Amino acid sequence: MASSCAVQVKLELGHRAQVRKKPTVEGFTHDWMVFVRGPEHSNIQHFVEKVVFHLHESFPRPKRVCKDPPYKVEESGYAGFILPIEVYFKNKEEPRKVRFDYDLFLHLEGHPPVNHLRCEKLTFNNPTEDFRRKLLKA
Amino acid sequence: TKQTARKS
Repeated sequence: MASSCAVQVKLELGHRAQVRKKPTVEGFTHDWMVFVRGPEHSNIQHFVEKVVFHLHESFPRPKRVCKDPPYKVEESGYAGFILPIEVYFKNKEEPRKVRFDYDLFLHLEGHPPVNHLRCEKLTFNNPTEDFRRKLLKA
Repeated sequence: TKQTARKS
C-alpha cells in the first residue's frame, strides 16, 4: 500500500443532575441524565452501533443499552458513582468498541444543578473502506 | 464544589 489514512471523530459525553425538592419514597434525592452524543448534533449513528451505559450495581438492570440516538439514560438516585460507558462501532475489524469511565457526580442541596460536558476525540488509523465511509458520513 | 456522597 502506498497510501494510509487516519480518520478523526469527536464525541461528547456529559450529564445533568438536579436535586429534587422532595425525595421519592425510596430516598432518591436527585434526578439525573447522562448521554453520549456528537457535536453540532452530528449524526454519529453512521458509525455507532450502540452505546452501553454500565450503571452502579445498586441499580436494577444496571446494563443500559441504547441502540439508537439519543444515547442517554435518565434516572433518579441518591449518590454519585463511576459510570463505564462502552461505545460500540459499526466495524467488524478492531477496534470493536471504546470505553470511557464517566464520573457521574451529584451536587448538594441549595447549590446549582450539575451540568457537565466532556469532549473526547477518537482516531482510527487505517480503517477498512467500509468502516471508513461510515466514519466520514458523520 | 461540594458534591454528594458516592455509592462506595
